[PDB]
Amino acid sequence: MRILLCSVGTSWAVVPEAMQLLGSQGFDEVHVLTTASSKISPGVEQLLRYFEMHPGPRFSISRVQDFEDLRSEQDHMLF
Amino acid sequence: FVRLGPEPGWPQLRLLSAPSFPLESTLQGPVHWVRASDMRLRQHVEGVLERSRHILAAWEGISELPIPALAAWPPSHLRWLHEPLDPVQDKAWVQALPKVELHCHLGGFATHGELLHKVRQEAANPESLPPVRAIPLPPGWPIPEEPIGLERYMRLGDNNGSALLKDPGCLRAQCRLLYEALLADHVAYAEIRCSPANYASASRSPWVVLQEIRNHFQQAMEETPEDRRCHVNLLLTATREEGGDRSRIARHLALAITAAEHWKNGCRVVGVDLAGFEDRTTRAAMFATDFEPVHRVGLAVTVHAGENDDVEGIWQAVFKLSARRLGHALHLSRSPDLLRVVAERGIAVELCPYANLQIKGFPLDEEQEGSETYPLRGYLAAGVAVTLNTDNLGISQASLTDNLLLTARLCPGITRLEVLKTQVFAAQAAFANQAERKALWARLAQVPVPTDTE
Amino acid sequence: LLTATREEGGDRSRIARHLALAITAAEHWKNGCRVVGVDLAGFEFATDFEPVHRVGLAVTVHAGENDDVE
Amino acid sequence: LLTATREEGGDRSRIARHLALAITAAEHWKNGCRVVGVDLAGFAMFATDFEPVHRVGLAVTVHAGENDDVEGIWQAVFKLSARRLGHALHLSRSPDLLRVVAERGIAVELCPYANLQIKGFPLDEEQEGSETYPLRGYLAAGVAVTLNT
Ligand SMILES: Nc1ncnc2c1ncn2[C@@H]1O[C@H](COP(=O)(O)OP(=O)(O)OP(=O)(O)O)[C@@H](O)[C@H]1O
Ligand SMILES: [Zn+2]
Repeated sequence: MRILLCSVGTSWAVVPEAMQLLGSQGFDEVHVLTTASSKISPGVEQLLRYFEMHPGPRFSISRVQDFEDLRSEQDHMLF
Repeated sequence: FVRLGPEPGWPQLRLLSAPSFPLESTLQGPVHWVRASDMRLRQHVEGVLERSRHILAAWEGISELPIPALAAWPPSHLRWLHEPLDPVQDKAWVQALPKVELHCHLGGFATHGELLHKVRQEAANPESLPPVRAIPLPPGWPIPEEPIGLERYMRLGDNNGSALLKDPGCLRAQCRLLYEALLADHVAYAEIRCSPANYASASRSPWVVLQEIRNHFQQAMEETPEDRRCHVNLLLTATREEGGDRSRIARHLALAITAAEHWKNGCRVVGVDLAGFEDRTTRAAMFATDFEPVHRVGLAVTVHAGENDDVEGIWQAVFKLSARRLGHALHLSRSPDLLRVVAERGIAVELCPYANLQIKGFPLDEEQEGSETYPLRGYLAAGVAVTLNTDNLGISQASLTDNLLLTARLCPGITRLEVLKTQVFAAQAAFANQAERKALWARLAQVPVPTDTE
Repeated sequence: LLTATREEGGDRSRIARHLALAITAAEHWKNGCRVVGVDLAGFEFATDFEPVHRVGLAVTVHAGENDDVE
Repeated sequence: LLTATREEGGDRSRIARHLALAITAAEHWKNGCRVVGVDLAGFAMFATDFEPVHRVGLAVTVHAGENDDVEGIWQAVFKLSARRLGHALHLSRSPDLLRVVAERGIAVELCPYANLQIKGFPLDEEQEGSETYPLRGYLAAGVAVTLNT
């Protein structure tokens, strides 16, 4: 059993590239850590399309409801 | 790609499971919207890391800690432990220690006052109660302005004892009140020494009295939650009364040998506490095969080195009665050979600060240690297993906490770690078996954290 | 009567507890059936029986399998 | 350790020699190799012969040999107060003493080869029986059992 956990930001091409670390091996399931910021929604949609066009291992995206953007330390502790 | 290497983890944080701290997530199509119920996990992690840091910091030198569970204490608290004890500020912390009692006579628990009246009004034959006599206490009690003597100290307890305890109701009141007094002082193990024959009657044989006492204590133990249950065993007293009377001594030894097997759970009879008085006619060679049977069956013996035994008693008892504890061995430093034989053989010494002060008298509130200084620290230095007890609660009018705090006045410079060491020695030198010892050790690990730290 | 039998090569624990049993049961019952004395299946213990005579129990010795008058 | 062994039909003069020698050597030296105690490779009571040894604080070990008695072990513990019993392979046969040796911390010196060659016990047995070496029975009962040569 092999799994991958990675957070996402303004560069949505990070999780897809990271999923090839094992190369042809692949990973059993990779989960995406995301914030509530709207600047990453297009990245979220792109990642969803990538997962749909690359089926197989389970995929998921999670966005931080209370962390929209980094402003103070309280958001950091919540994250 | 760049590989940062494996992360083996943290021992107390690699076993955690998701359900313990669930994550709430709201579904919106293909993206899960997680949510944090609380930051309990952060506090859990911080506590784990702090406890780990304390363990590692105090790890090097765990052999010096009386309790191995003290390695989780903060380093500031470990420094605090190694300082001198204070009778004024440390009332609460001492009051919170789970202590051990090993020298507590049942015949002097309510010798005076509200407890005496509570015992009297519980008698089953109110018109048979002896009149409450007049026994004025010496001035300054419980800290006499001069030593009062063993005879007077014993006479102070006339209101209670054989005068009243022959009545079953008074006996039950005595037992219940004694157990309550133990619980109110946070005692995790006790050994109450009784004299069943002294409480016998025409219709009440000594065995019946002993059975009633044991069953009263067992009942009191049964009703208390197991977290605060003070396991109480019994010691039979074979008093060396003058004149040569051996009927009561023989009866007590036989009763002990019988009770040793009759009961095997809860309150039990674990040994005898031969007084072996001093007056060159009883001593400790009174053995005469008297204590041969008690050894033959696996019982323990604990002498009562009196108010002037002078090294000969402390040897006659150790090497001829096979005593495993010694009471009031205050002149032990005389012979440098006994202070080494006791240390090597592991014979515990039971001390009573308040009783010793009120009878023999000692210098108080001294800055340094002189010739007459209380021998607590002298005994501890040589390696002896010194223990602190209460003797007679009612007569001494001071609980276990009062006795513990009086050491800081009797022995200058006494530290808190030495108080903990005395508690551990008392626990380890008790006559319990594996179950009682295991319960006592589990109860001892819960040392109350200091309120100040500085 | 409570028996206290000596065993050759065995333990003396039994002899230790039977004497204590008698000294306790002697005072316990004062009506009807009683433990009135002790018995000796041996020595045919001058110090072991100091307790018994002090309490007031009669002792009946049992000269078992010997031809010595000592 | 000075072995003060009684002689079957011998002389107690050697025992007196050895007790006096041990008592003197105890005080003479205080550093390096010392004289710590006296071994009784002759145990039966020897009570008054050993009062001086205890008065000066020397330890005494009791040497059991070619024996199957349970009263020797009992008198060693209580009459000539011993702090170590040597070769006491028959001690469970009195459940009353396997609980006083275990409660008083009287170590039991077991010699595997010596006890096997003198008496013989079952070897490499799959499961413990009634004839197996009593080491584990002593350990599980709280006895401070050692191993020597
Ligand atoms: N501090 C002490 N030092 C020596 N002997 C003591 C001390 N305290 C009590 N004793 C004796 O030991 C026994 C104490 O047992 P206990 O008090 O249960 O019985 P008691 O007959 O009611 O006692 P008391 O005479 O004190 O009323 C009595 O023989 C008492 O004389
Ligand atoms: Zn006492």
